[PDB]
Amino acid sequence: SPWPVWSGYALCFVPLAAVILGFIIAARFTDKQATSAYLRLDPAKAN
Amino acid sequence: SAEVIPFSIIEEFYKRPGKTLAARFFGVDPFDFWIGRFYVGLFGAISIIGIILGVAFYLYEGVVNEGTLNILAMRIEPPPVSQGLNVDPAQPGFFWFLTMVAATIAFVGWLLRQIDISLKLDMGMEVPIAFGAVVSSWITLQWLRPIAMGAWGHGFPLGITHHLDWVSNIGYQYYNFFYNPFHAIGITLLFASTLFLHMHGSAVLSEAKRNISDQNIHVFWRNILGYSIGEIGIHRVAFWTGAASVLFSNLCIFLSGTFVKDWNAFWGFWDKMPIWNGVGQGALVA
Amino acid sequence: MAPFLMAFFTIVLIVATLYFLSMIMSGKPE
Amino acid sequence: MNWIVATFMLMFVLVAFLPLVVSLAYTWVTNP
Amino acid sequence: DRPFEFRTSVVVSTLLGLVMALLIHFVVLSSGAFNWLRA
Amino acid sequence: DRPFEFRTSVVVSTLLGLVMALLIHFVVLSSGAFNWLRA
Amino acid sequence: DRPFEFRTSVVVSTLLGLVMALLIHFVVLSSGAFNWLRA
Amino acid sequence: DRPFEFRTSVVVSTLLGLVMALLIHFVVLSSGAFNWLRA
Amino acid sequence: RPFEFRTSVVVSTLLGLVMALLIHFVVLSSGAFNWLRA
Amino acid sequence: RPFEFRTSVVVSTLLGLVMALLIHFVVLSSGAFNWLRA
Amino acid sequence: DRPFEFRTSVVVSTLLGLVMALLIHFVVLSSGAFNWLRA
Amino acid sequence: DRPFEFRTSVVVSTLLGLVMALLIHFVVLSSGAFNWLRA
Amino acid sequence: DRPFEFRTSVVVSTLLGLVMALLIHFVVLSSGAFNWLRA
Amino acid sequence: RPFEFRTSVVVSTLLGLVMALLIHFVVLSSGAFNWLRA
Amino acid sequence: AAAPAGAAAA
Amino acid sequence: PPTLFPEITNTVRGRFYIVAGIISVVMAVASIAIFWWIFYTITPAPAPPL
Amino acid sequence: PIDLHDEEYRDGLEGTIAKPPGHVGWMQRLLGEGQVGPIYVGLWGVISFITFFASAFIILVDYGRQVGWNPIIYLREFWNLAVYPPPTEYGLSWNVPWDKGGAWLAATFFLHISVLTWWARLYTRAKATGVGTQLAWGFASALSLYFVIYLFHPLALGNWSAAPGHGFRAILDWTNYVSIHWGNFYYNPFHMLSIFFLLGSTLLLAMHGATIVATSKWKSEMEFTEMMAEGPGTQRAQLFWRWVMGWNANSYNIHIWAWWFAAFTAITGAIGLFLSGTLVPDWYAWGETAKIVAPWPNPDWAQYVF
Amino acid sequence: QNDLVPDQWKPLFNNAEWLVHDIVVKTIYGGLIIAVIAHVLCWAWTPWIR
Amino acid sequence: QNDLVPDQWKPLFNNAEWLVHDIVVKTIYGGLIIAVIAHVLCWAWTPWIR
Amino acid sequence: QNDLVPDQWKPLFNNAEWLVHDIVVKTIYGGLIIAVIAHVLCWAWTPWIR
Amino acid sequence: QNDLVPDQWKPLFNNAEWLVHDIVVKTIYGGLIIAVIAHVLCWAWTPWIR
Amino acid sequence: QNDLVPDQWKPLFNNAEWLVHDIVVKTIYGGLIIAVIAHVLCWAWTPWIR
Ligand code: BCL
Ligand code: BCL
Ligand code: BCL
Ligand code: BCL
Ligand code: BCL
Ligand code: BCL
Ligand SMILES: CCCCCC/C=C/CCCCCCCCCC(=O)O[C@H](COC(=O)CCCCCCCCCCCCCCC)COP(=O)(O)OC[C@@H](O)CO
Ligand SMILES: CCCCCC/C=C\CCCCCCCCCC(=O)O[C@H](COC(=O)CCCCCCCCCCCCCCC)COP(=O)(O)OC[C@@H](O)CO
Ligand SMILES: CC(C)=CCC/C(C)=C/C=C/C(C)=C/C=C/C(C)=C/C=C/C=C(C)/C=C/C=C(C)/C=C/C1=C(C)CCCC1(C)C
Ligand SMILES: CCCCCCCCO[C@@H]1[C@@H](O)[C@H](O)[C@@H](CO)O[C@H]1O
Ligand SMILES: CCCCCCCCO[C@@H]1[C@@H](O)[C@H](O)[C@@H](CO)O[C@H]1O
Ligand SMILES: [Mn+2]
Repeated sequence: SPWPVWSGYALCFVPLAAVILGFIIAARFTDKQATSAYLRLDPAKAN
Repeated sequence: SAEVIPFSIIEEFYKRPGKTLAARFFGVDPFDFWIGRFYVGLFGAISIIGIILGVAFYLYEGVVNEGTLNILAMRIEPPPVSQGLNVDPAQPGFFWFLTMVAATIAFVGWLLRQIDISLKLDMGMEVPIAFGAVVSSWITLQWLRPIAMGAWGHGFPLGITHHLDWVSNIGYQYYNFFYNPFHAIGITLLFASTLFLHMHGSAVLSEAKRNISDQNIHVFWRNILGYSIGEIGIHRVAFWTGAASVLFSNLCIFLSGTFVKDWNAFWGFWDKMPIWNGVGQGALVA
Repeated sequence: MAPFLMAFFTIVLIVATLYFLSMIMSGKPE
Repeated sequence: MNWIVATFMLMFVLVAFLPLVVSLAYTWVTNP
Repeated sequence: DRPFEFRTSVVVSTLLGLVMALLIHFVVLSSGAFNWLRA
Repeated sequence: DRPFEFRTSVVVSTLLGLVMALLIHFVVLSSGAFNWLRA
Repeated sequence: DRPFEFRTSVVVSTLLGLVMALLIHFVVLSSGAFNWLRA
Repeated sequence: DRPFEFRTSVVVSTLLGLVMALLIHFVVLSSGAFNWLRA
Repeated sequence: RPFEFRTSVVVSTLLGLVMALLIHFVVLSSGAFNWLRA
Repeated sequence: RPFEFRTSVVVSTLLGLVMALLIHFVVLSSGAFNWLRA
Repeated sequence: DRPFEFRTSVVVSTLLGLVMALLIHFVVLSSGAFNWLRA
Repeated sequence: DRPFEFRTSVVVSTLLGLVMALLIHFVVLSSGAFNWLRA
Repeated sequence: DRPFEFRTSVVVSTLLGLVMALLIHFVVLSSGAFNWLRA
Repeated sequence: RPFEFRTSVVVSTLLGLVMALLIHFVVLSSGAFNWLRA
Repeated sequence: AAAPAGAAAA
Repeated sequence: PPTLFPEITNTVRGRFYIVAGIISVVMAVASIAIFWWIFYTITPAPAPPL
Repeated sequence: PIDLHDEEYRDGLEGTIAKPPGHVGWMQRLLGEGQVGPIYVGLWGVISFITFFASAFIILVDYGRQVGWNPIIYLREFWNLAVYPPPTEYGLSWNVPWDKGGAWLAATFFLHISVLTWWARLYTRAKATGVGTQLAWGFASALSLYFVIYLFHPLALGNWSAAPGHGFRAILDWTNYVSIHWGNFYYNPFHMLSIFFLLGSTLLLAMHGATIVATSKWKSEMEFTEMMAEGPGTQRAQLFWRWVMGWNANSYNIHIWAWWFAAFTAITGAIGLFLSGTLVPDWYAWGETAKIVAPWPNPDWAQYVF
Repeated sequence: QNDLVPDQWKPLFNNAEWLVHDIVVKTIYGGLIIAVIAHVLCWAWTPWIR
Repeated sequence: QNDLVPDQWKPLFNNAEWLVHDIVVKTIYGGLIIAVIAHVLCWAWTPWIR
Repeated sequence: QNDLVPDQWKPLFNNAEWLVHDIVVKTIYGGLIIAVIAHVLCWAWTPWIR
Repeated sequence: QNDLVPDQWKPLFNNAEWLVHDIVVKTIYGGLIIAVIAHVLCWAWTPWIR
Repeated sequence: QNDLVPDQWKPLFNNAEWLVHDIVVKTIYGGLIIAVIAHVLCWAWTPWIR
């Protein structure tokens, strides 16, 4: 049979998919928080 | 003092034209603009050309010429060592050479584009230095060592699980690779980098949303270790350790096949120095 | 035949460098 | 082994160390 | 105020269901117990 | 106030459909059950 | 306003079409079912 | 106030139950004591 | 207005030089001509 | 004044120097001229 | 003023003398030219 | 004021004397020239 | 004003002299040309 | 403070010392001359 | 009110 | 004499920089050349096997 | 209500020593700070000291016994001396001769006690000042792998010789032997995850350090006050990474990335090492059954022979 | 300040730039002649096309 | 302070440091006497120079 | 302080660097003479070009 | 301060440092005498140059 | 400061550096004399150039 054993999905492919999806979602949320409106020093006066 | 700024004003304040490397060499940058969020300039086009061509060549050498759709069972391999430093379009290892050259172009373009963007924002050149360390690591692995050894077949294959076979066979050809001094220094610096990253992350997170002063963390790091480094010192240590970790491990892999053949016979001098040779008895000799 | 050509090219390089240095460093410097 | 090409490549590997050394020297000089 | 949002419940349940369905289909496919997708 | 936006629903559903289509085509091709692209 | 812009749709569609075209050409050439590029 | 919050209890109990279920299924089904999913 | 003569000169000159180098290298590597041959 | 004569002088001089070095290296390390070893 | 301090020179001289004495004793003991501590 | 304090001189001399005593004792014991602690 | 400091010159010269003396003494001992510490 | 004189003298000293050590160790381990022979 | 750390301190 | 680089050609510092660069290149080439000439002229060829 | 001066200049057991702080000049010039001391010496700190030095004394005295009480041979052979766990003929027994495994057992017990007491020290000293407890849980994540290596993997395998010896070279030998015994460790998927996280940690440390030093002209390294209002340095760092990658972060959540990337390494490594002997006795064969090994039918072996 | 420059090339050249340009073209022609001689000599040594 | 110490050594010692010094020097003298006796006994037992 | 350095070299040399320079050039000349004598002696001993 | 130091060495020494110097010089002289005696005895035992 | 230094070396040396320098040069001269004597003795024993 051309198929991997069940341990192949348990130990290899599900963790890889989890890592990729988690990286994408964490990047989305950190970039969403970073580029919002909060207290900043005015660039005109500060420089 | 401080007020709410929506980050559109901070991006539009700092955009300036023409302060890059090509703007200083030719007097103008041909591609000086922004696409979406990215800054396109010169070296931003060379890099993208290299990226596209490298991906295309890699996938053609994998899917075709090997007939496998399994991404984890490809062997994108160089020419044999009997071909020397020759390249032939009609022989195996041609799409490995094309991919290697395209990837080199992409990485050097990325480095030069980082230098450009540093120049636009009036920053220092720390990020290009730190990235150039690992770019030089790639260059010594794929260019300098194969040329010194004498063949393009001394480079590693670009397969996902199969480049780990090259690592294993090269490490066991020059057995014992653990006994390489520069290997030990590089491993020490990798472990230290991970420890320092954990320490800094913990330290900054532990004081974030609290009604405390900025001197509490110094007292914390002085009660436990007797010594607190400072705020710019920790980031300097991070930068320096990160770069040095790969700078030292370039030497080990370069000297493995050129000046040395055996890392167990390297340490044969230690027991023969006149200070302590000829002082033991049977099975404690040497 | 190789040593003669190497000598010829070395002589050409040296003469050219000396000539352009004399042209560059001509006149009273400031 | 040619021993001439090998030493040139070793020189390149050693030159790759230079920007970090310059960074340390710059930090030392600029903080009296 | 309610302990949990509706959005969190939807996300958790949907993700868990999709993962479990994929895992069970691939475990059953490679066992050889059923004559499914057999040459 | 709605829990989810329309844009996120569209993106998630479209990506899931495309990924499932690619995966099922790959599996059915590599199974060897159907003639399809045999030499 | 509106969910998506026009330019994002154009970019996504064009990129997806080009990638799929290249992938299908590579797979069909590698399959060996056609007498397409043979010495 | 109360020692613990309702949300914390729900999270801990749900995660413990799911993990225990998966672990027990793995331990029981991989022992070869029961005739399940066999060719 | 977005097109300036100097930038196009730079781009075309760079492209021509790179293409010439690439074609020379490929033709030399092919071995079809008795050029610089031992 | 779009073009500065100084810039063109510098660019052309550097290009010529780089090309001379490259052609020397390519010709010397070939089957013919064999690094002048003969 | 002074290029060197008295403390530094004393420390350096004492350390160097001790190290040299130990080194010479070790070399002479392992050379085997003299009887000295024989079994 | 003064080159060295009395405390540092005492600490250094005491430590050096102890290290030398241990080194000489162990060298004489392992040499095998004297009977001492045997068999 | 002064291109180099006197202290650094002294340090460098002294260290180089000591290192060269040790190196030459070990090379000449290892060569075997003279009797010296024989037997 | 200018750097040219100091840089030149330091690099000259280092180059001379390295060259001397390397050439001496190359000549010693070749056997062309008697020098330190048993 | 809105702070870089996700807090909204008066 | 005409020049496009008055701050380098006319000044003493620029001429010093030019001469120093030329001398540095010459010395860097010469040291390597003489070292390898000596190495290959005195080192004997390896003995062929029996 | 926390008095930092009292926290740093108190007497007694629950207090500090080295009270008049020192000062090192080169640290001041390079790292920006040079004061050394005072250091807290309270309870949970004496216990770690005493147990660590008990274990170290045992190890060094056994080194001396092995050498023969000869100081010169001791100095020559110091970097390839070790004390090894009892061999495989014994199981998990403790009735082992002192020169065949008892010393290792005693020293390892004391080492366990010392590391646990150090965790307690970190926790309590974090609470005593005004800061939170994030270093303690990072140390716990690090200690998971330590206790897998030294206590739990031998326990599941059934012998003490599955654990490393105490020596400079002995750890390298343990790494080599453990990889060789259970197939090939390159085909261990959790070893792949561990290497992913370790190399990511090194990359992220270098990136953060370089980008904070590059923008330090505008005092960007004062990350405590930058989490209340961000000035030109942080704005420039954000713009740099946005124009390079298309996305950026804060002066707050970048250190979250740091914490979690450094934490995942030890957890994945512990899981992989524990599974290594007890469930999958051979990783290359498993990878063959799982379809992740390349065929390689005609190797070019002229590369691997002198 | 550009009276020596011909009227056609006034908007591009200066007085000193014209003289430096003339020097540059003379150098280029001399170098081309030397290059032709060198190529003829190298062909007489060993032809590179057979 | 500098009262019981002799006038020559005033710039170096206190009263307390002078007392501790005296204790140390007496200890060293006793140790040296014992060491000489021990070396004579060990030589009488088995000489180490032959 | 430029009063002993000749007016030709004033932009490049200081009062102290002039003296240090002179010391360096004298050392270089002496070393060259010694090296020439050593190479003549070694050539008379055993010539390395044959 | 600089009272017992000779006027020649006043820029370099102090009273405490002068006293400690004298101690160190006497120690070195005694050590050298003992070392000379030891080397003569060891040569009389077995010469190390043959 | 530059009171004991000769007029020629005033821009280079201090008052104490001059004395330390003199000590160093005397030490070097003595070492050179001893080295010459030792090299003559060792050559008389066993010449190393044959
Ligand atoms: C019979 C063969 C095996 C065995 C195999 C299993 C397996 C397999 C399992 C158990 C589980 C249990 N076994 Mg048993 N068990 C055996 C022998 C024993 C012995 C004994 C002394 O011999 C004991 C004390 C137990 C004890 C237990 C409990 C710990 C547990 C059942 C109680 C419970 O909490 O689940 C009750 C469950 C709940 C309270 C959760 C409710 C479930 C919810 C409703 C989710 C349903 C899923 C559904 C499809 C989701 C759809 C949602 C959509 C939106 C519609 N077993 C023998 C050896 N055992 C189960 C467990 O869950 O461990 C914690 C488990 O999976
Ligand atoms: C077959 C080989 C022959 C032989 C043939 C030759 C030949 C041929 C030559 C020598 C030369 C030398 N030989 Mg011989 N030599 C032989 C055997 C020996 C043996 C030995 C034990 O066998 C020794 C010790 C030597 C030693 C020497 C040196 C005296 C000399 C190397 C010069 C040098 O190091 O400059 C390098 C050092 C520098 C460039 C630095 C100089 C600076 C000085 C030292 C002052 C520095 C301090 C000062 C403070 C500067 C610091 C500035 C700071 C920045 C502040 N030879 C055998 C017999 N030898 C060479 C020579 O040059 O003669 C003079 C030479 O040409
Ligand atoms: C004889 C066998 C070998 C040979 C063996 C050696 C050896 C061995 C050496 C040389 C060195 C030299 N050789 Mg040779 N050389 C050979 C044939 C040649 C040929 C040829 C065409 O055949 C050439 C061109 C050369 C050229 C050279 C030069 C590169 C160099 C000597 C000039 C110099 O740099 O001094 C310039 C001046 C100085 C370096 C001044 C420095 C000297 C100062 C005074 C230091 C002296 C040390 C002193 C003890 C310090 C005391 C300090 C105080 C007590 C405080 N060699 C043959 C093939 N050659 C030397 C070298 O490489 O040095 C760089 C060297 O050591
Ligand atoms: C590989 C086979 C052959 C060989 C075959 C050939 C052939 C065929 C040719 C050469 C040519 C060259 N070879 Mg060859 N060559 C060989 C061996 C050698 C050897 C040797 C060590 O033996 C040497 C020294 C050389 C040297 C040379 C050069 C003289 C020349 C390269 C031109 C150049 O550099 O333009 C680069 C320089 C520039 C582009 C300009 C830079 C300088 C300008 C003029 C002034 C500076 C301007 C600046 C802006 C001034 C402003 C002031 C600033 C402020 C400083 N060859 C071998 C033996 N060689 C070519 C030649 O002779 O043409 C003249 C040629 O045709
Ligand atoms: C381990 C060291 C202990 C200590 C253990 C002892 C012991 C034991 C004694 C003292 C004694 C004293 N200690 Mg106490 N003492 C300590 C720390 C201190 C400190 C301090 C600041 O820390 C101070 C100020 C003191 C103060 C003192 C003095 C009050 C008192 C008398 C010393 C004296 O006059 O003898 C002058 C010193 C000598 C004469 C040196 C003698 C050593 C001999 C020579 C060594 C060889 C012994 C050999 C067998 C005999 C000689 C044989 C030869 C052939 C001649 N101790 C530490 C904690 N101390 C003594 C006492 O009488 O208590 C009331 C005493 O017996
Ligand atoms: C390192 C051990 C101890 C210490 C151990 C001793 C001993 C023992 C003695 C002193 C003595 C003295 N110590 Mg104390 N002393 C120490 C620390 C100090 C400190 C300090 C601030 O650290 C100071 C200022 C002093 C000061 C002093 C003087 C007050 C006093 C007299 C010095 C002198 O004139 O004769 C010092 C002697 C010389 C300078 C010459 C002797 C050195 C010889 C030559 C070395 C070899 C000896 C060997 C037998 C050779 C002789 C025969 C040869 C063949 C000719 N010591 C340290 C802590 N000290 C002496 C004393 O109190 O009575 C006079 C004394 O005996
Ligand atoms: C074995 C392998 C397992 C892999 C699992 C990977 C895990 C993935 C999950 C990633 C976390 C998703 C977080 C979702 C919720 C965050 C919400 C948010 O935006 O959080 C913000 C910060 O988050 C932020 O930095 C964004 C989130 C934190 C930064 C990233 C943290 C992860 C660092 C690396 C860890 C794994 C990621 C990479 C894996 C290879 C703070 O904003 P608040 O002031 O609180 O906002 C209040 C309101 O506006 C509503 O929230
Ligand atoms: C190792 C494998 C190969 C490497 C693959 C590399 C490719 C992708 C990696 C990840 C890239 C995405 C990174 C973050 C996403 C960009 C963020 C973003 O969204 O940026 C967009 C920019 O992308 C734009 O134009 C479009 C930018 C160009 C995207 C397409 C680039 C493709 C590169 C070639 C890929 C290989 C092709 C090989 C063919 C076989 C625009 O956003 P806006 O709506 O304007 O934003 C709203 C405002 O806040 C700012 O304007
Ligand atoms: C192991 C084995 C052997 C098998 C596994 C078994 C298994 C677990 C199966 C699981 C199956 C699942 C989960 C299937 C899911 C299918 C989906 C989500 C389809 C979505 C379609 C989405 C569609 C059509 C989206 C269309 C989008 C359009 C037309 C968008 C149009 C537009 C938008 C929004 C913006 C701009 C304007 C425009 C008109 C262009
Ligand atoms: C930038 C470096 C490009 C590659 C440098 C190598 C030049 C190729 O030149 C090679 C020689 O190096 C080689 O000796 C023989 C056969 O091995 O064939 C030649 O083509
Ligand atoms: C807290 C640690 C858990 C304790 C686990 C105990 C495992 C006991 O396992 C023992 C072996 O270790 C022993 O060698 C043989 C002797 O016949 O008998 C077994 O029971
Ligand atoms: Mn930080």
